[PDB]
Amino acid sequence: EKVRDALKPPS
Amino acid sequence: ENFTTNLNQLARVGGIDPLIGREKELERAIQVLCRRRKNNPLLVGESGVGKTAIAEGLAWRIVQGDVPEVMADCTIYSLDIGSLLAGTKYRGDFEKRFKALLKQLEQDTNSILFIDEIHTIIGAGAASGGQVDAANLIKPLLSSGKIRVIGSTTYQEFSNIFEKDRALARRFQKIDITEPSIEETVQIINGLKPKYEAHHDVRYTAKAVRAAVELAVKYINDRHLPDKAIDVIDEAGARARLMPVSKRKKTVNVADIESVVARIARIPEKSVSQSDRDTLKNLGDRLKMLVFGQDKAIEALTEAIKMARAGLGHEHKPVGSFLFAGPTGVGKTEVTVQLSKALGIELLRFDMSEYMERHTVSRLIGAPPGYVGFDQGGLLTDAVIKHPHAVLLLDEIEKAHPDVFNILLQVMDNGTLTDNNGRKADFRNVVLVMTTNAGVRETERKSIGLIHQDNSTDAMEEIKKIFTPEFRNRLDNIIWFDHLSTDVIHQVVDKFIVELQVQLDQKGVSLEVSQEARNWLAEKGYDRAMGARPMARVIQDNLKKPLANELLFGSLVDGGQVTVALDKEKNELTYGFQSA
Ligand SMILES: Nc1ncnc2c1ncn2[C@@H]1O[C@H](COP(=O)(O)OP(=O)(O)OP(O)(O)=S)[C@@H](O)[C@H]1O
Ligand SMILES: Nc1ncnc2c1ncn2[C@@H]1O[C@H](COP(=O)(O)OP(=O)(O)OP(O)(O)=S)[C@@H](O)[C@H]1O
Ligand SMILES: [Mg+2]
Ligand SMILES: [Mg+2]
Repeated sequence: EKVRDALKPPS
Repeated sequence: ENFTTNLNQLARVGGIDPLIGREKELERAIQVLCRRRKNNPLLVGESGVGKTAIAEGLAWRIVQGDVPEVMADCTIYSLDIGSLLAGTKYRGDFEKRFKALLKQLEQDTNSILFIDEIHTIIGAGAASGGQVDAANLIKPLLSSGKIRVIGSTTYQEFSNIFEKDRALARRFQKIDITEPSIEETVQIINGLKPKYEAHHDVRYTAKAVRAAVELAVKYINDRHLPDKAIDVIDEAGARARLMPVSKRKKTVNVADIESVVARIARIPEKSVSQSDRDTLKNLGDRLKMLVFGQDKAIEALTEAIKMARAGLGHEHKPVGSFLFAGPTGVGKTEVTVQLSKALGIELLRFDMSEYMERHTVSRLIGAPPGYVGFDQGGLLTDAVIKHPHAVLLLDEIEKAHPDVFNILLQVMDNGTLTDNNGRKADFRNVVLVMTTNAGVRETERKSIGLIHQDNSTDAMEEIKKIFTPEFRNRLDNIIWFDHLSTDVIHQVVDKFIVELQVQLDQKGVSLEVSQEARNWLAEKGYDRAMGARPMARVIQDNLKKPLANELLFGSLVDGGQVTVALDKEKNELTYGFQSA
């Protein structure tokens, strides 16, 4: 259930 | 770009080892490269077979020119997936990098993309928002067929990840790659040999390569033949290279490779040393000074061990499988325990009274059904894997559920017990001893008559009732243990007294027992039906009990020099204590 998340900035 | 890697350029400078054989595999890939539909080939096989080498080997053949004229000029690129994701911090960076690469390939129409572990791209670039997977970007071009790619996957994969998305699987053409034969492997090693010889500055003998392939497949069962043999060859050169002199051995010969396989497989090496040769020679007398009587059991145990080390042994069965039955108080267990000590190997014990239920037996091979925890290992398999050379004692085997026998049946006949995780345990070097008390009641039973009959045969019938014919057929010997004789008991008394002396030595106490007193203990404590266990009780009441009082409060608190003697008139011992 616990999953890591990778984000990305717009620019 | 930096992400892509031109395999052809790498081969031109010797960065790819040459390919040997697998011509049919290359032909199947090349035939698939030129087919109008399902142009993409997929190399599927077990780990360490050569699937990755074939893709790189193809580029090696192309530069050499020993390929079809159609493929005379076909550049093969290798994708570094890690580099693709290195700087994909900002949105659209992954798409720009991946789309820029695909556009480059379609323009040429000769360039082909080799992507190892093709299953990995099924989830790349799934950070957030657009969630444009790498497979999604490549799928349009692959459907049209403008771009050709080459994949590699294991049998574990291609079923849980790649086959989930039928879009990719339909385009790719599966190719089954299987480990080569033993004869083929020798050809491969000979071809790769000059590169390994130069790195280690040694010359491998022709016989050595045959031994490496034959020995490794025989004993190293956790890996496949191509890499497994090469590992032995690579390590063999390094061993000679690290000798104290610059180069003690400039070439590798037979019986040298055996040493490498022994370390990798943790099996006793051949060419037994004087240290272990004398140990095996004296292993019949060293045990006879600790276990008295039951000489037939010691010889059966030591002969099976001597046979295995000598080289005459069962191909797939263990060194020996024995069933030790008989009355209580006899050295059925003790002889097994002392055997491991004499040999200097780990003793694996398993009280089978704790494996009466069916679920308990499963623990040996694997964890309970759908166990949430990660510790899904087996108790028997792990111990054997941790100690392939050991004495696998299973005391009170009769108590254990019948299912345990079904496990031992495949062990005694095949020597390998695969676990739930697929790991194969090797029992070829583990002595398998099982002690049973079945029929013990008959041994102590007294007949209704003037003469007490033997009753040993009756006990054997009970043993046959529990142990089916199949199990008894796979047992090297079913050693019955004879009752302890009076002469033996006198020897046993010395053993217990010696143990007492060791306990006393830790307290600075020295004990001397007259021979007359020893016979008194033997006569009082000798029970044929109950064996040697009563003797220990006799020593407790007569020797340990008075000493204990003196040790706690008396002359033996910090002293010693105890002297025991029996007066014939009262047939009672006489304990003499010296304060010292
Ligand atoms: N001519 C050859 N024929 C067969 N195997 C070879 C040959 N040359 C090298 N190899 C072996 O093949 C290895 C290359 O990896 P592969 O055996 O293709 O497995 P792999 O691609 O690493 O497997 P995964 O990780 O399960 S996809 C080399 O390091 C050798 O062990
Ligand atoms: N032949 C022997 N020589 C010396 N001590 C012995 C001998 N046989 C048994 N003993 C001693 O007797 C005790 C128990 O011996 P074990 O071999 O462990 O008994 P066992 O065969 O497991 O008994 P059961 O009743 O059959 S389960 C220990 O103190 C042993 O050292
Ligand atoms: Mg590989
Ligand atoms: Mg026992």
